[PDB]
Amino acid sequence: VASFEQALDWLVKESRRGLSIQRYKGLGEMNPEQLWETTMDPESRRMLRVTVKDAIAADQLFTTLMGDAVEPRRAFIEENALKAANI
Amino acid sequence: FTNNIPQRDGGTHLAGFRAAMTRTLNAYMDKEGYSKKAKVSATGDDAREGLIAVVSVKVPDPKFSSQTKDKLVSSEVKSAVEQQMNELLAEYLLENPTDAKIVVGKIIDAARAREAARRAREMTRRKGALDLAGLPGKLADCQERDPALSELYLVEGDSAGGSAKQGRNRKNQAILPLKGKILNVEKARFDKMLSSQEVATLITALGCGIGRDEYNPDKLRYHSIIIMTDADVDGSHIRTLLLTFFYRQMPEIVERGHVYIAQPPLYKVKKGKQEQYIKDDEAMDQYQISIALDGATLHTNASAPALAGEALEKLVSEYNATQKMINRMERRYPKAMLKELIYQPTLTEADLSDEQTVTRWVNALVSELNDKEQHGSQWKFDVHTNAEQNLFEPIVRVRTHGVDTDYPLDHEFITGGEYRRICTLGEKLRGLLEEDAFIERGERRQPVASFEQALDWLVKESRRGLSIQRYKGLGEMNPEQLWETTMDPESRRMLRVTVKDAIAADQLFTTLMGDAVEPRRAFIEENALKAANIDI
Amino acid sequence: LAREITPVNIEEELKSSYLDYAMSVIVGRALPDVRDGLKPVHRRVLYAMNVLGNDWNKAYKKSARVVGDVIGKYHPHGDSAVYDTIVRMAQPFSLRYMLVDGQGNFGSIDGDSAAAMRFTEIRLAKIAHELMADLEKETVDFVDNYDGTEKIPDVMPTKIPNLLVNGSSGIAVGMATNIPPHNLTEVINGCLAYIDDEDISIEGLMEHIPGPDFPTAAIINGRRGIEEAYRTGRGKVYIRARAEVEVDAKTGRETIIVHEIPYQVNKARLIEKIAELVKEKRVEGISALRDESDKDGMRIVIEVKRDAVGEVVLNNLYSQTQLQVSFGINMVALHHGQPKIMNLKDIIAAFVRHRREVVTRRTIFELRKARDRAHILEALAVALANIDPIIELIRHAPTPAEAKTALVANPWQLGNVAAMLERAGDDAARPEWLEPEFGVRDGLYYLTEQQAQAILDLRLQKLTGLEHEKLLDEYKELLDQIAELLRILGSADRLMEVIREELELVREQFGDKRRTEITAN
Amino acid sequence: AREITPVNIEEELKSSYLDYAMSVIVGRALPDVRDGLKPVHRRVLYAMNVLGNDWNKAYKKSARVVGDVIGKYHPHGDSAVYDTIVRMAQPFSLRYMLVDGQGNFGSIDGDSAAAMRFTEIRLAKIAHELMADLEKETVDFVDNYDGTEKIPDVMPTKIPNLLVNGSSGIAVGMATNIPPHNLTEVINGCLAYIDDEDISIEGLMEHIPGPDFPTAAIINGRRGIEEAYRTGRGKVYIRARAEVEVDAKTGRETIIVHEIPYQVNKARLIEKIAELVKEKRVEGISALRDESDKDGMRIVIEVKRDAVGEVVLNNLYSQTQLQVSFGINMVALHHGQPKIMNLKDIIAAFVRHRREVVTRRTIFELRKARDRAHILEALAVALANIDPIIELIRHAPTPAEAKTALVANPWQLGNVAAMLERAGDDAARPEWLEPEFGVRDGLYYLTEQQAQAILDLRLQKLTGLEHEKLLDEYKELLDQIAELLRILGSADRLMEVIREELELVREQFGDKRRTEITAN
DNA sequence: AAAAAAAAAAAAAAAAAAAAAAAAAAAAAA
DNA sequence: TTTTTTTTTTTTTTTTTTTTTTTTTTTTTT
Repeated sequence: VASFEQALDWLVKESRRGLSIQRYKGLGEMNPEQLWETTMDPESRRMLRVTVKDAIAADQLFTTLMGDAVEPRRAFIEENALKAANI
Repeated sequence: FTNNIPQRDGGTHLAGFRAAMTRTLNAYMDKEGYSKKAKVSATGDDAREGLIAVVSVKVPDPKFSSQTKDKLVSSEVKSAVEQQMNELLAEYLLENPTDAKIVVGKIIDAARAREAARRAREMTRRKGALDLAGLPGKLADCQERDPALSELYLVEGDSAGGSAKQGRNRKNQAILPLKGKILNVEKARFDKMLSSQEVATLITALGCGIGRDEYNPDKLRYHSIIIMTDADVDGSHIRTLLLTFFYRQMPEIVERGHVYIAQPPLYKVKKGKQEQYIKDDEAMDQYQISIALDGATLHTNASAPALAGEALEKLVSEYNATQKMINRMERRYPKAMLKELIYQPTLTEADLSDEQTVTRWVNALVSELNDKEQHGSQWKFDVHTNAEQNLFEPIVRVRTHGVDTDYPLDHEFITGGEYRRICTLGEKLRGLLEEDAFIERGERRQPVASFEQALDWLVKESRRGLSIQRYKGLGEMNPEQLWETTMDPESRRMLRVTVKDAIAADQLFTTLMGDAVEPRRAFIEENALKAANIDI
Repeated sequence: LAREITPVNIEEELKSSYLDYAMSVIVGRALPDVRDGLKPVHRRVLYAMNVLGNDWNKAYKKSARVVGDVIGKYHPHGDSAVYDTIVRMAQPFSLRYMLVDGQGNFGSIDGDSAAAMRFTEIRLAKIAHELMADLEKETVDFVDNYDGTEKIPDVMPTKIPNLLVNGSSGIAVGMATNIPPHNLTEVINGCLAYIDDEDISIEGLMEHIPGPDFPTAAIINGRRGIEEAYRTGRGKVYIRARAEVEVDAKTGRETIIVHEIPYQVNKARLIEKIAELVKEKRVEGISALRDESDKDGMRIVIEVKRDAVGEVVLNNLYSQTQLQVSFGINMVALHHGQPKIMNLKDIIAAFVRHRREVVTRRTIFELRKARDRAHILEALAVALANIDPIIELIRHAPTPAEAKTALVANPWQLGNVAAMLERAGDDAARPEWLEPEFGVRDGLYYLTEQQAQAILDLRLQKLTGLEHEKLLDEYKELLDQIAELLRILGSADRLMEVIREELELVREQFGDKRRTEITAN
Repeated sequence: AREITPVNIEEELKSSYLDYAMSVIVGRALPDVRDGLKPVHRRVLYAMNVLGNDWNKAYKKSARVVGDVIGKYHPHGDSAVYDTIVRMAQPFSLRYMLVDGQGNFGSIDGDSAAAMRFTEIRLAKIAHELMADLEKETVDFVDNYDGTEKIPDVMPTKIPNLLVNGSSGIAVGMATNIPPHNLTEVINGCLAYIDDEDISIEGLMEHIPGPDFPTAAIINGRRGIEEAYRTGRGKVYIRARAEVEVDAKTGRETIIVHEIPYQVNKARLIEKIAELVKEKRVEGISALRDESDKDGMRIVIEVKRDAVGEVVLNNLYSQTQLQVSFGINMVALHHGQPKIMNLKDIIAAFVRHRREVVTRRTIFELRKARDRAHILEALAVALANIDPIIELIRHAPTPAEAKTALVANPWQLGNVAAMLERAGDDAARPEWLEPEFGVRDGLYYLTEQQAQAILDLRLQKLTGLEHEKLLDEYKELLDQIAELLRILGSADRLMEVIREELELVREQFGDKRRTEITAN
């Protein structure tokens, strides 16, 4: 090699030689045993408890993202896009 | 005529002539208002009544249905004839008023006679934008209020319904799409007739609720009920179910002749510019043979003229019939033996008396079978001396796939009729191909050693530019294609359903469509045997 | 006359339409072929998967793509039915040996339906590849599709007796077939016994094949039905569930544990029926009812009351609910393209005849291929022997056609290497269609147009020393292969040896244990 | 690695809804400004192109195309891909159809298209020019959802598809609604922009007076069009073509609707007229019929004798859906972000896209020509010295040893090769090639690829004619390389090529106006 | 005047049913 | 103790419906 780009590209290209990805387009594409192994068995489960840190902030977020008015939703989405674009 | 060759069966030019004449006369009648004064609409076969015409055409590369040249299937000719007629006949009608008025008088007299031929009836309330009249939501009704001018098309579903609704005449055509297969009324109880699909047909026809004390066929809302199902097997089955419904529940409608059957095409076949619609598999086979013999010449010698087209058609027809028979006889004897018996000399019953002649004949047959063999089978002969009749029946052994079997050619097989037909085709084809024989399809040249090679080469060359479109129901046909084929009254080809014998019809309906399975199985098996055993 | 309207009789139209429909259904969707044991839908689905390349050792493909390929090309009868056929082929409680490997939800015996076409993915099973072995070697006849733009096989060159093994079930118009599954090892043993002695009795075939073997293990109650079915093609067989009566040690109560259920019986519908019988007081003594199928078996608990024998309750459940069902065998299949009621020996004989035909066609194709390659190798060896004047002729020629004419016109000396090569097997190693004008004639080799074209297509890479010896070794190997193929074609015993070796290999690879128990009664 | 981990409802809701919003906005809802297509249309066209659904080839069943799209490219399930295909096929939706379907594809009357198993699908002729030079790496290819294949990121279009066919889609935050336009006028606007890049919106209005809907109709105003083409948002009123026909024999009048507004169903229109008549919300209507005789459309509305008819027509315009307000909202993706944009922005984006496509195509063709010229130099030098090369190849034991010998030996230039090679000089060697190889002091130094090509040389090519074939091919490649370098060097020649392509596109797919713009 | 509610345009997620065609077992009418 | 109608296969033919999302209009209701 002569550049870090060449080395990284060669490493990735050799990584993806024998690779095979199966994307699941919903739980109907998973076998029941695969569902049991991943996210039904309490031993190997990974869940999340929904909790409310602040009632007022939660209400404001729900009303903005899910209310009838579109302008606050558009402003929120644009602000998050700009935040993602920036550091 | 086409290039000064008559066409007994018409052709595309005839259809274009008919369409243009009808369109121009109807437009002239509508413009001048003669139809309104007479209060009658002219139709086909009235504008053609008492007519004489000669339609000569000169095509550079004509294409006919057969070498007999009775039909012209060239697609280019219809549009030109239609355009020229639609211009110039209208111009003629404008210039000459007196003769046009006389012809319109004749047409109006014919239309009045046709209306007088019809029976009494009453105008019926129709589904409309302002008023629905309590009719189904899927009915695409027409604008004609008088029956005997309207007509109902029964189709198979909403896709076929849309294809038919887009292409039709809103004045007359009405469409009532069904939902797939319907109840078998022969098997179903009368209480099961209360179903969504069958009640829709009962509401639209307005024959009341098909009861003893309510079924009044005089209140029929359309005097032409057209069963336009798909052009395939399940379409035929749904047609049979509909015929059961009409015969069993409304027999007076079938007797009066209001039930019709449409015949949409199953295939569309195209070769470059030309296109054509084909109904069924036998028609497809005939079309393939016609293309194969289209511009095809067969020379028996290197320097000899081409054979006649009609004679070559007769030879190919006899050959195909014999090949179908040989395929039917695949169980009894090997196909290779039966094919080889065509080219061998005939063997009569008198030859069976002599022994040496039979041995020579079967030895020659087996030697030719062994020479041309291209599989693992091995042929051997054996003659059995029948002491009862003082005969010598040959036997041909074959060891195919390691399995040995004997096929004795019995005394009945020689005079069995099948062997007679094989002998006749052989007598036609003993010496119609010398060593230097060849065929041409234009600039292409191909020496041929046997008739099979010539036929296969012609078929392969025919199928070069061929493209086939099988319509899996009317939803695959464009509305223009469905209109031009089997909705336009000019280019229509319908069948009137009639009852030849009530007793035979009842027995056939009960056997084929009843509950009992044994008569149905026996009927199917007997008809299969009759189809297999056409040739004695 | 080409009239717009013509009369048609109600009798003629009805007869023609219904006979057309009946024969079409009978020949083309309902019954299976006796040879490969597959319906046209299964045949077209497997052919589409094989053409796509859904190999057993490759990534899954979505069911939507395979169904679209089947509908667009081969099978014009709507996508939902084709997907249902694929679902039935994939699931293991339907077929004894699954022809499709599924990835997703394909339903269950609990009554759950399969996932939609857009979720699941499919792949051929390893058995399906041996069901289509040597398909490329023109071992079976190909027929046109509905358009005529493609070719579909008329029958699969199977190595497995799929009809007996996986069974079948269909409803034609006049006919209706119903054939139970069987164990592959027992069926192959019966086939080998038939090959050893073709005048074998149904008693011997039943010694090798005691009875059916459903994918769901169960108990077959009797044997008279099996004997009648295998000697006549029809007979009723009773299939019972593997129930028990557990007795608690601590307490006197009892429980009935249904370990297995009969074939084509839904667990949910059976439990609903038992609940209905308990509610309606049809069956007495049922304290409770649940399922405990914890993916380590299939447990259905039916608690017995204190005032109940339990075994009497179990007998009542066998009599009333669907824990015992009668399988009506009706061995109807297409033989020579017509329906026929056939017994066990007829099916085995048909399979062995099919194997004879397949192996003979394969050997003929391989022999023709080997002879053609030997012809080309003779041309290449003779050309490499005389490479210098060939190069001079090609250089002097203006165009390749003139080079072809010069090469064909000029006879060529063999040289030492080609003369030594073309000594063993000079006879029975030429292509059959080649006339005696060409080939070796008193030392001077004569080329054909095809050989001249092959010589002109020769590359400079093959002028090295090693490639000449490679061509010589390939020619010797082809001579040995041609000799072996001719030996197979000559002797009928060697054909049986090859077929028996193939059947033994199939039994070894895909052998399986019997699941059901054929108890006496 | 806890089994259970608490999460705030605010963070989960925000992350999930922002993922959905960004995914819809980028992928499915809005189109791309360059090629004017959504990912569904792009993947459908790419799948059809890969299958080979050429406009002159035979049709293929719609089920096959839908299954190919879903199985390979589009992970979002069937019965929406088929709906997009149906919309692209039917002519009353798109101004220029991208699909040429057969069967029942619906109608303005409101009939739904036939099911997936009935119809058949084929690319339109214009769809090929929408995908011209895709094979020449003119656009970036993005990976598949599984990573097993690749899809184009954008098509190398020649037609301004966004302005031509329009668009209509709804995102989470945004929503686009762009009308279709006439291809000749849009190409004239593009050529005017090329001639003068600092063109005002008034000039583009002169070239492009307004939208041109597939259903011919009348547009009342023009201030809405001007506002749309300045700001990217405006309201346009589309009127029906209705004429009050007075019978000559009697004074009764009938209103005949010749044409209907865009995206209006005839069945719902007639139903609403019937509802207004039954509720007596519109007076003067005597009868109502549809007489569309496959020669356009004809909705006859008989007026009563005690009614003006003009008043009835004005009431039908005001109340009924014979007038519809088309709200223009030109939102499209630009550099992978939504943006409201006016007419000049869209034209400039299209011209930048064509600049990029032509430059990438010329670079690819130059690389291909230089590689082929390299191989032809190798073959010519081999044919010049075929005798010692034959000797070396014969004496070598293996092909690898022959390659090493050929690379090691510097080869004399033949007289024909000497005249051939020195005339070309530089500007034909590939860029990647080192100065070590090639002609050096009248001796050709072969590479490994050249030696492999020589060993792959067939004895058929030693004939006299093939040497002349190689010479002619080499000279043609030198001319092509010169033309490609001339195109790449100058910026004016790039615009000359682009203008010639746009003029040819206007010539092939020229079409007349359908709708009418009026002053009222 | 004023607010609220319903519909429809186009890509997404989900699903629901009606009949033929044989055999063979329930489960009520008679 | 006997008719009759109902469920189940597995290939075929047919259709049907519910939400999200944003502008814009048309009802209707106060």
